[PDB]
Formats: sequence, structure tokens, C-alpha cells
Amino acid sequence: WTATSGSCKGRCFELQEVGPPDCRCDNLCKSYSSCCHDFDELCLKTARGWECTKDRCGEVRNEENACHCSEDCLSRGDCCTNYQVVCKGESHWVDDDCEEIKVPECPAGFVRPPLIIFSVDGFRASYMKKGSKVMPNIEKLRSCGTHAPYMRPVYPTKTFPNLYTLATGLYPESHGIVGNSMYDPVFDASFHLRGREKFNHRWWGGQPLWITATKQGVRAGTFFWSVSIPHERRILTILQWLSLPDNERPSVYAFYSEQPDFSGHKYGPFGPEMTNPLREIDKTVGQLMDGLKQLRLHRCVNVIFVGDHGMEDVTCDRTEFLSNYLTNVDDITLVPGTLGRIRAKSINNSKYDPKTIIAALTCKKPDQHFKPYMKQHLPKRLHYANNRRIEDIHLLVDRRWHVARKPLDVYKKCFFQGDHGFDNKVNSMQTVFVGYGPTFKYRTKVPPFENIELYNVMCDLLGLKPAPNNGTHGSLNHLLRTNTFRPTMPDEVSRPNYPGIMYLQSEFDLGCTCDDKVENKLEELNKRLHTKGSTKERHLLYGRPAVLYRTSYDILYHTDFESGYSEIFLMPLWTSYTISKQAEVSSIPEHLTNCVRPDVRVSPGFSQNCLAYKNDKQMSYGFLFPPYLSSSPEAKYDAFLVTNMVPMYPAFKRVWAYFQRVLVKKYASERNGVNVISGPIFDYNYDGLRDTEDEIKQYVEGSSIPVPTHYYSIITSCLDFTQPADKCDGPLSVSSFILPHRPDNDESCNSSEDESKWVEELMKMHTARVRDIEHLTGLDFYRKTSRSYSEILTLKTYLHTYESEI
Ligand SMILES: *[C@@H]1O[C@H](CO)[C@@H](O[C@@H]2O[C@H](CO)[C@@H](O[C@@H]3O[C@H](CO[C@H]4O[C@H](CO)[C@@H](O)[C@H](O[C@H]5O[C@H](CO)[C@@H](O)[C@H](O)[C@@H]5O[C@H]5O[C@H](CO)[C@@H](O)[C@H](O)[C@@H]5O)[C@@H]4O)[C@@H](O)[C@H](O[C@H]4O[C@H](CO)[C@@H](O)[C@H](O)[C@@H]4O)[C@@H]3O)[C@H](O)[C@H]2NC(C)=O)[C@H](O)[C@H]1NC(C)=O
Ligand SMILES: CC(=O)Nc1ccc(C#Cc2ccc(F)cc2)cn1
Ligand SMILES: [Ca+2]
Ligand code: NA
Ligand code: NA
Ligand SMILES: [Zn+2]
Repeated sequence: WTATSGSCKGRCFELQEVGPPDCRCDNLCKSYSSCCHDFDELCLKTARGWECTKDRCGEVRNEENACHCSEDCLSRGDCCTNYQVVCKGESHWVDDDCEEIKVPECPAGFVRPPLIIFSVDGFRASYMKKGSKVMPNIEKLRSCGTHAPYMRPVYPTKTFPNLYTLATGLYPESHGIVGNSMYDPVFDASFHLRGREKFNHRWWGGQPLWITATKQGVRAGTFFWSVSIPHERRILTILQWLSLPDNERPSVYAFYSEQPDFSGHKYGPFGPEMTNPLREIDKTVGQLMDGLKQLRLHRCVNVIFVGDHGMEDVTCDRTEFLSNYLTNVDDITLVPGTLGRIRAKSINNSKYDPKTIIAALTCKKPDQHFKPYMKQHLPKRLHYANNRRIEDIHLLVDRRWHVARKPLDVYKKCFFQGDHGFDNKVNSMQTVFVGYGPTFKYRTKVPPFENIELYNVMCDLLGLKPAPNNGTHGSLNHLLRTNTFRPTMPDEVSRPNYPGIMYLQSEFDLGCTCDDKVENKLEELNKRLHTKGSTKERHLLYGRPAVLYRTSYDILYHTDFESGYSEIFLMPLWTSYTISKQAEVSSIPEHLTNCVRPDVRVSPGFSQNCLAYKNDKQMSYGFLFPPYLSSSPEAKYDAFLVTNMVPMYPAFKRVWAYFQRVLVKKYASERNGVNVISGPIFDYNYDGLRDTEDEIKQYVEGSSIPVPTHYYSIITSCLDFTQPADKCDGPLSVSSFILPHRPDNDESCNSSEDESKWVEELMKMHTARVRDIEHLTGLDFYRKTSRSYSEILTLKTYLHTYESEI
């Protein structure tokens, strides 16, 4: 019940919402059916439109008008945004040359430059070039301020998961808005786009920017706007709030536009109908900047122009139906469209079986436009698993397609030509970023970055301490003229041991054998230097990775590679090696095929053993430093040490062997040498974070050798590829991946072909940021370079996407 019988007199768009059943006058009351009776009359005036004309100049104040052109409107803070232009001979902000804003130029009583976030729904990155003719205010913000060629959204590339990521710095799996439709089995409640359930606070996790601000005593404008409040009124409300007295005035504001997403759904991203919504957005930006200039705030306010996601071409006739694959279609609930999520229709039917649902959906038709995944097998870069609201079965849908349960769902539920929600690496889903103001750089282009990074920067812009989030604070310092945050390297928690020769061969009973007794002060002086770290500067280019947790591990040096060997996990945490452009690939000699050699630096009790692999019929083994890339026949023996061995399913060895035999050398040829760091990952609870040993769910049968869920590599080279990787004077270039360690290659529909047709395609799909590998391993990489730490943080958040150029 709301006793809507109170009044909005002097309360229009009041900043704190008043508790039921007193009636509300805040920018969200319309959404809750709870506004006072006079809200429309008082708060949504429209008389006379939004622009001053010649004849209203100096008019007698008439309180009915939407905005005012009377002489007092500046002191009252409610002129039309073009007031000074029409009635005082002033120029529009877009007509003025840009002039660097070196310092904030603020009216008295402003303690800090305000931040205004102008968020646009569906604003695809290429609109900045393609619509440039019809967006002069936006093109000025972009060319005068700081801009990226595009900004990567999070998955799924839907509206609320992305806007709430902007507000919290968290992945959707952590903030909890994981789609535009959700079931929470703990609440036993559902969230939908239409409805009042979506307003319940318990859907919304983390701490959004407005709550961070408020807790730290910075006032905030209310971010959410009811759909029927027109854009001109949203802008005028923000400008009026900007005229409040110092003690009441917010420092942070948001504007939001439903366009161009609205029209994009109907007409497609580049439909001829799309020119007008882009014109109209630009004109709204023009109103804001003219209003700020009127208030003398246009060289004081930081303005962010930011999208939530792009828009792709999608039509009714590109729909795949689960009824064309499954017979039990009525025993499932599908969340449909640009991604799929599948669960059982009833918790009381124990015949529904996820494993056979997946198998019925896997590589079933030659041109199949979706791929089913258990959520924990999705590419780790999506970070889309660790939330009870995400269903175990997921369908990644090819761009341009939908998935639906039954054809009837599509014509009885064509109507649309655009949609979004696809994989966040897809070029059509990329969106925009522009920062303009005293704290942003002048005329600067920065590389593309992910939207999870903005919350930190918005906190920096406001002098706030960010709540814990998924951004890497300092990675976007290069966007800012000042207020940068000066990160420091995490402290190493565990220091390594440097073991020497301590064990005789006969102490090992590992059931390993090698044909190596086919056995000189010239070459034994050398073996010794190699085991002391004499070639370490060649293979360890950026320092040893730091171990950020408590553990026991050994550095092991070799001619061709260096490793950090875990006495707890019985395998390396990392193995580092450099392949120059000139390197040669050799084979594994026939007599060495099954060779495994005890490492006399590491005790039997902390080594793997060969008998465990012999007795584990499902599990085989691979090596981290590959024998194919040994620098000489004698160095090759080092590659067969039991301390370089890791457990691998046979199906996985197919991938790993191709990467190591063919692709490392291809990359070294293309990139003028590479440094590779590879290693195992254990993430059995799929939370994106390194497992402790007591979380391991699978071991090599009858042993304490844990089986990894993934294997990573980080491949680093010189950004200026005229310089060799091992002799690089400036910025680095990196690509990385996190390959799932699976017992089948069901993910790859072409796997029965030659590895040259499918392996690299798999690796690309599992591309990753160094930062993702850091979370998964508790390691910190690049600790010793000649680069600034901020630059290294930007490199660690880089993602190599393999899309073509936008
Ligand atoms: C990305 O960035 C985020 C934020 O830093 C990281 O997420 C954090 O991870 C840590 C480590 O796991 C979590 O710590 C654990 O927290 C609980 C306390 O839980 C409450 O307090 C915090 C702090 O205010 C809240 O933010 C929590 O909010 C979660 O739950 C509510 C629902 O209750 C929901 O509204 C939120 O959306 C959010 O859900 C997500 O997180 C939970 C787990 O917390 C997860 O189940 C869910 O799927 C969602 O993803 C919450 O109200 C504490 O009890 C734990 O202690 C236990 O473990 C120790 C081990 O030391 C045991 O000894 C002990 O007995 C306990 O059992 C943890 O400390 C932290 O909550 C979490 N924060 C958020 C906001 O998610 C991610 O890890 C980052 N991702 C990557 C890849 O880096
Ligand atoms: C009817 C309807 O949907 N209204 C609506 C929806 C969303 C928003 C937002 C937002 C936002 C989040 C994070 C930001 F950093 C900036 C803006 C405002 N109004
Ligand atoms: Ca984990
Ligand atoms: Na052997
Ligand atoms: Na085996
Ligand atoms: Zn949309």
C-alpha cells in the first residue's frame, strides 16, 4: 500500500527515497507505482518543450514551463540548456575549439571535480567511426578526451549484467546478475525483466559505486531512471542537482539511454533507421555539455561516455531448435536466445540426465550453430561458472544465431533484426569508452580494455577506496592525467629451495626406466654450470614468478629450461624456457620414447612414479618443457626428468604434443623468438582461484599425484619484433591460454582430423589474460623487467582475441 495522498511540492527527484507508505518523488517512484498524486504535474512538466526561442528571452517566469528562459533561470538552476546560446549570444559547446583542460576550473565550494557517467545501451564500438557524421558532440568528446577503439563487455553481453559490472567492478558470477532471466534455488525465487522481483536487493551483490561513494561520505545522484522519464528531463534533473548547495550537491551522477539498443533490436545494428537514434543521442550529449557550460562546469566535470554492449544481426530464420536434437524436450526448461541455459523442468524427476542431454547436443549436425558445455568447461576467460544461478548446462551460441526449445516458442512467444548476449570476444558485441575532463588525458588514444576495470578508475576519479573487485587497480592509470593509484607488487610468501645433488639413483624405486647409461672435464665443467643457473638469463627473462601462498618448492635449473617444482603437488608450478627464431625442432629418438629419469636433486618421497601411470589405465603423462625443443642431444636427457613430468589424458596429449612440436616453433618464427612459461592449473570448484590440495577431486590412481583441470602457457616476446625475445629493450607482447585438461576432445567437432585442422582453433577459444592465470595459480609474473609497473599491469590484463580488426 502507498498512501499517494502526500505531495511532491518542493521534493521533485529528491535524493533519498522515503519509506512506504509515504508517497515518493524520487526518479524511480514511477517504476514502483508509488509516486505522490502530483508527481506528473510538478515533476514532469513539458509545457513549451525543451529549447529557448528568441521570443522567450527575458520572459516572465511561468512555473508551468518545462524549462525557463526568464532572467532568473541561472540563479534558479533551471534554464533550458540552450538558454545562453539563444538569449545571450553564446556559442554551443560543440562549436568551441577544444582546449586542453590542464587543471580543474571549478566554481567556489566545489571540493572535487564531479563525475558524470553517460551510459548508452547497445552502443556498438564501430558506431564511433560509422556514425561519426551524425554525432558531432560525441566525436568532440572522443577526439578531445581519452578514448579506446573499443571496450570489452563481460559475458553474457546483456544489459543488466554489463551495467552492474560497470557499477561494481565484478564479474556477473560474483555480483549475481548472471542473465536477464534467473532462478535462484536458495531463495526459490525468479528474476525477470518485467516485474517487481528484479527490485529486490538480494539479487544485487557486491558494492556498487553509489554505495561506495555514500559510505565514504561522497554524495551520489540516483543512477536509475524510470522508462517514461524523457531524456531531456533526465539531463535537466542532473543539471538542477548540480546547482544544489555544497553540503547537499552530489559528486557522482549517471544518465542512461535505452537507445540505440531499442531501435537496434528492430532494425539491426546498421539498419537505415539507426541514423536517427544516433542523432538523438548526440543531441542529448549536446544538451548536457551546453548545460555544464552555462553552469561554468564544462572544464570542471569528468564525463564518461560508456556503452554496456554492441548489437549483432540476428533474425528469426537463424534459430536452432532443441526439438531437432532431443526427444525428451518437455522435461527441460530452457533460458533461450543468444546463449542457452538448461535445467530440469522438475526437481522430483530423477530420470532427467545432464550427461545424455549434453551428448545429444554435441556435434550432431554438420553446420551446428551452438556448442553445449558443462559450465565448468566453458573458456576460463568468460568467468561464467561460480554462481548457483548459472545452470550446469550451457549453450554457447554462434554470433548471428538464436537457440530455442521448439519452433512454437519463436512464432508464438519476423519480430526482430538485432540482438546481443554472445561471447564477449565477438567484434559486434564490443562497445565504447570515452573519458573527457580535467582528470582524463588530452587527445589520447588508449588500447581496448575490459569494462570490469572501470569501477577502480571511477573510485580514483572521486577519491574513493574501491571495494574488493575484479579490476586490476593500476592497469588503467594510463587513462589519467592525475589521481593515479600507485600500485606495488605483492610480497612473495614462499621462498624457494635451491637443491643440489642429494640422492643416489639406486634410492629411487619409481618403476621408471631410461636407456641413458650410454655414458671429460670439457663437458662436465659445463653440466655443472647449467645445473647452477648459468643459462638462467636466457630462459628466465622477467624474473622468477613469485609464489603468493605458503608452500614448499624448489628451483631447478637446466641447460634449456628452469622450473619451480612443488614438493606438495609433485610437479612444477611453472616451467620457463626461451625458443629463439633460429631454434630447431628435433624428434624424440626411438630408444627414448618411454624414458623417465629420477632427479637426484629431489627426494623419492617428493617425486612422481611411473608405476602409478602404468596402473592408471585412463591417465598417461606429458612434459612441460618439450623434448622436441632440446638444444642438443645431451640436453634432451634433462627433458625426461621425472620432475618435468605431468599427468595428461591421452586425448589431451594429442593437443599438447601438437602445441609443443609444431606451434611453439611457429610462434618463435613469427615473433622473433618467444619465452614460454607453462604449468598446471587446479580449479575443481570452478571459482577461478587456485585450489588448495584438499580441494583436489582426482589423483592418478593409487598415488598422491593430483590431476590438473587445466594447463596454461604464457608466451612473451618483444613488441618490436625486430628485436629478439631474449634481447628486448622496450615493451613486451604476450599471448596466453588456459586449455582444459579433458579426457575426450568432444569440444572439438573436427578432432578426428589432423591436429593442424583443429588444435590451434581450440587454443584460440581458450585464450586468456596473464591475470587469469595468476588467480588460478597464486603466482605473480613479470617481477623483473625494465618496464613501469603500471605498464606491466596493462600487459597482464591483455587478452589476445583472434578476432579480425574492428
Ligand atoms: C572477483 O572479485 C571478487 C570480490 O573480491 C572475488 O570474490 C570474493 O572471493 C572471496 C574469496 O572466496 C570471498 O570470500 C568469502 O566470503 C564469505 C563472506 O561472504 C559474504 O560477505 C562478503 C563481504 O561483504 C560479500 O560480498 C558476499 O557476497 C556473496 O554472497 C551473496 C549471497 O550471500 C551475494 O549477494 C553476492 O553476489 C556474493 O555471491 C558470490 O560469492 C559467494 C561466496 O562468498 C559465492 O557463493 C557465489 O557464487 C557468488 O559468486 C557474502 O555476503 C566468507 O564466509 C568466506 O569464508 C569461508 O572460507 C574460509 C577459507 O579461508 C573458511 O575457512 C571459512 O570457514 C568460510 O567457510 C570467504 O572469505 C568473497 O565473499 C567474494 N566476494 C564477492 C563479492 O563475491 C572473486 O574471487 C574474484 N574472482 C576472481 C576470478 O578473481
Ligand atoms: C527502466 C530502466 O531500465 N532504467 C534504467 C536502467 C539502467 C540504468 C542504469 C545504469 C548505470 C549503471 C552503472 C553505471 F556506471 C552507469 C549507469 C538506469 N535506468
Ligand atoms: Ca578453485
Ligand atoms: Na621407461
Ligand atoms: Na596410463
Ligand atoms: Zn538489447
